[PDB]
Amino acid sequence: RPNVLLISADQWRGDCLSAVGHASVKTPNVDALAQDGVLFTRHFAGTAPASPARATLYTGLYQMNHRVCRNGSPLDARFDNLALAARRGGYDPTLFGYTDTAPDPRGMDPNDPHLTTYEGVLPGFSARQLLPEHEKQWLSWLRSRGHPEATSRDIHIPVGATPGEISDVAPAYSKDETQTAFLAGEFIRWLGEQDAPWFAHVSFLRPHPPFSVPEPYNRMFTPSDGPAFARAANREAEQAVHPLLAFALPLIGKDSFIYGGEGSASDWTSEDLSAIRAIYYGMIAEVDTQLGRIWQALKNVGAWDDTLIIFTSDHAEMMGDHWMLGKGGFFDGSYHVPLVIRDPGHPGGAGRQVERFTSAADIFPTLCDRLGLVPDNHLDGGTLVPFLEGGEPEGWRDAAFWEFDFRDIAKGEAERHFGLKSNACNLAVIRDERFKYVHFAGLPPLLYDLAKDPMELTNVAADADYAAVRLGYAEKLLSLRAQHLDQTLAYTELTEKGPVSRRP
Amino acid sequence: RPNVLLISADQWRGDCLSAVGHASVKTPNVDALAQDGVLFTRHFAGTAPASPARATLYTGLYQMNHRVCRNGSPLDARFDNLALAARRGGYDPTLFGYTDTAPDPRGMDPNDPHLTTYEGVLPGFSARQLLPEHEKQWLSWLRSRGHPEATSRDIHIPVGATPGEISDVAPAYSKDETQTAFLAGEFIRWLGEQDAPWFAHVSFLRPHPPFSVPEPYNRMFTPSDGPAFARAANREAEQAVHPLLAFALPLIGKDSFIYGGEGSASDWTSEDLSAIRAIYYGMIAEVDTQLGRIWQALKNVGAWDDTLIIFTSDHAEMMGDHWMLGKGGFFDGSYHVPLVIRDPGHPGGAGRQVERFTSAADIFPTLCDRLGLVPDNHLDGGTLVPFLEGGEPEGWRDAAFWEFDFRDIAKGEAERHFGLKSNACNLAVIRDERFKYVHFAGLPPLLYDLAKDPMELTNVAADADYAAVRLGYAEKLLSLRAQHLDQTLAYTELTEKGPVSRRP
Ligand SMILES: [Cl-]
Ligand SMILES: [Cl-]
Ligand SMILES: [Mg+2]
Ligand SMILES: [Mg+2]
Repeated sequence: RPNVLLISADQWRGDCLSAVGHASVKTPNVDALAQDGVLFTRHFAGTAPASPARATLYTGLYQMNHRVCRNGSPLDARFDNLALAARRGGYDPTLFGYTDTAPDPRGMDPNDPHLTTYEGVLPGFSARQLLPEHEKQWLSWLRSRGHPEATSRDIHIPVGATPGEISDVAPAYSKDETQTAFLAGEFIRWLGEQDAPWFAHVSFLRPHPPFSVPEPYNRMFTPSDGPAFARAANREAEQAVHPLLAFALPLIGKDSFIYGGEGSASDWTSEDLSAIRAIYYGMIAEVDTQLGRIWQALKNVGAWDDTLIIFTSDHAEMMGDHWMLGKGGFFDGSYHVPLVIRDPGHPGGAGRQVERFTSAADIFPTLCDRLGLVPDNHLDGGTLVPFLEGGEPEGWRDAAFWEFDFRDIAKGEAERHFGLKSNACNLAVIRDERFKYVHFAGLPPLLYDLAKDPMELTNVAADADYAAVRLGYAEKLLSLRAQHLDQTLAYTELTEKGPVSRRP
Repeated sequence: RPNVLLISADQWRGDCLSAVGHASVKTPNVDALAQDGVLFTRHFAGTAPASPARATLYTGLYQMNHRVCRNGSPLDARFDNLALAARRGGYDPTLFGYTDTAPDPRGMDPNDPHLTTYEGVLPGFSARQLLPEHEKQWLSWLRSRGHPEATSRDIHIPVGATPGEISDVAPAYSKDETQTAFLAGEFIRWLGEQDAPWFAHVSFLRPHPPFSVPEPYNRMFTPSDGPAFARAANREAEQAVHPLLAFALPLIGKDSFIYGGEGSASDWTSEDLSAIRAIYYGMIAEVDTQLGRIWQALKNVGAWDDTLIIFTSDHAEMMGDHWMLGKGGFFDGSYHVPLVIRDPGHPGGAGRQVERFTSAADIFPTLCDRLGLVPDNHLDGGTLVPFLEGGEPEGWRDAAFWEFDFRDIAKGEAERHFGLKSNACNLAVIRDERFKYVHFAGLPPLLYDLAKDPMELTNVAADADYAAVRLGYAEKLLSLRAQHLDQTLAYTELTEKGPVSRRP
């Protein structure tokens, strides 16, 4: 019955929405969706980076169940997902962009090109417009628009600017020529062809790096603007808190954030990071405008009040916090993501803001509930429908839970550095309103008193006065571990009258 | 190349072997196997009751991975096991007795009789002689031996004795007519037909209850004999230690231990339990005799020095300890099991006794190593081959690990009583030489100082002086949970050159 529109925009911070009180950041179209919908203020990714993070999103599972530890980790073919379930509800789930699903290699022919990347399409989606890392479909679209220069990703370098340098200058393409504008247009054309209830997933790359954007967004924000950075006085002191920080922070490269970047991101100053943030803030504004354009096209076709809109991000961005750029680790900056759900079918909950901890694992259970679908296996998340109704679900979680795995199957760098097996190269986070407890399978734990230290700069795990707090969170995490074991078959019992099952 | 003989005898205590220094118990044939083999002194079941315990044994997985929680919990069809692997090594794995495998109901026709019981056969085994709970095959064999009275399981009631009463009188059948004597004979006939390397699993019911045995075993031991019972002064003080004990202990029924038993086992006195133990000790002797008959049969055909023998039990028996009878819970009595491996291929370890912690989860990895087989998925156990070689494996575990789940899918009794969801009706045990830490997903934890309290009667979890010990074991258990997550696909990374994998 309703149309479903799942919109994701990569690497977008949960605190970077004007609707949540950001000083600098301007998100009017997200705000507009939240005015008529439910905004989730404590929404966390299941994990990081893109492939592990998206496996939570699409399967409704914690990394302890989906087992997608890194970009390139296969996702078991046994797992149900929102695309496959959508089809059991009579929809044809359609993709615009990417899912970053490494397929299950088992049984697949060794010569199959699908075995060579993590940039595969999630089973169940029908691809209308694909757009991988190579962006060849966008480049060819630019060529058809009068850009014979659009022959490579080099087109991302701002006009006249030095390759690999932070620049406020706009690239050769316009604001109506970004990958965002391209994908939105492709969605809008497809939307025009619809004559029945539709299911679409639009996956925008931006505000994910390279950090370059056309006019006006490039200069829309001043480097001096923006909130304080949640960081230690210096990089050395920051890294001294935990072995993982000492290992990971020096390895962050410039190439990952600026097109043509060379060397360590450690060579960028507080000023350089502030300049990057100004561009990032503009990039968020560019995606927001495109969302407005999507809202209008929905109204124009008369879909607006028949469409369940879910806007979110896979994982977020550190953006200078803790002298870091990118995703991964255990800090809030990398995991706290936006979530705005506009359900015209539940007007009761319109205008509301939810302060209960929510997970990316909750999206698939929400869709199942709302669309009257039954998942084919255990799910880790819970339905958000009671929050959309304007109420609160019974037995809801009281802390955010997420995981991060830093194993290296291909090169074994982290394993050699730490002197650990690949199965001990991980952490689990339990985070509520007062504390953050990080447990590492093979490194020391971390405990942050968010009341005293909201910036997470003081590890109090070894302080004797926090010993009982540390023990409490360790045992809470132990119950979470035990409760989230796979219940796919464990909720069934074979009796004399045949199988008997329980509903979660 | 070698023959494989996996022998299991249900509900046999690890301390009940004369080779380990038991005062009363007489196990000469197990001792004889151990004299020429490796005996494992700290061997623990992966879990209990029979179906959960056997899933660890056959799949080399901890319950956190196989998810077989209760008798009736399905075992996922995706899992590899010692019988499927044996076929990949050119063997025809043959079964005598039972595996207690509830099949994966998915895709199976709802009218299939296999969906009505947990007493299914493990995939990969070819059944030579089946013997389920109904024992109809043994009853018909008795009829053919001149027992027209053998028309029902009533034949287990001792001659003249009152049904449901502890009796040291022998039943109508002889020592050469037990289920043990029947199955051993069937194995011996099959053994004679072998002309190539063979793979057999002989699964004996005894010393599992009803506690009745023919002459001489019935009176071979005096109730007054036997070691001290590891129990509190009374049942009430026992049950007061933990909510699970207060729930479970009153529910133990007489029918589960004596044929025709009625009412609670709480109505049995210290004397009654000592009488039951005397019969149990005799039942162990009856099984040991049949092992000697098997060892002779192997010598007679010339297989003895070409056969890898693995003798063990699925789980143990409480046998009066903690005022309990049967299996389940968290006490040692229910999980410490025998393990004797005779490998003629490794004479370098013969006569040896191993004191490191071993698991039922280690059997399948051991067979894979020894027989040059590769498992099709992640395994939780480790190869015991380095111990058979006469050495020690590098990076072996410092503590025994086991789990127990008490959910009730069919009736929901435990769930209602405790006010817990089915996913929270479980515990995990971490047990070393000095401490036992039992964490419950939804009940209070337990901490036993085995150095001061080897009988497990004093819970010190709440004592402020043990706070750091409690924290240490909680974080150690957290590390295990993270390391034992499914690595089937997580040890693979999809690269430009295709898949790249790591070996555990
Ligand atoms: Cl600032
Ligand atoms: Cl062979
Ligand atoms: Mg991403
Ligand atoms: Mg058993």
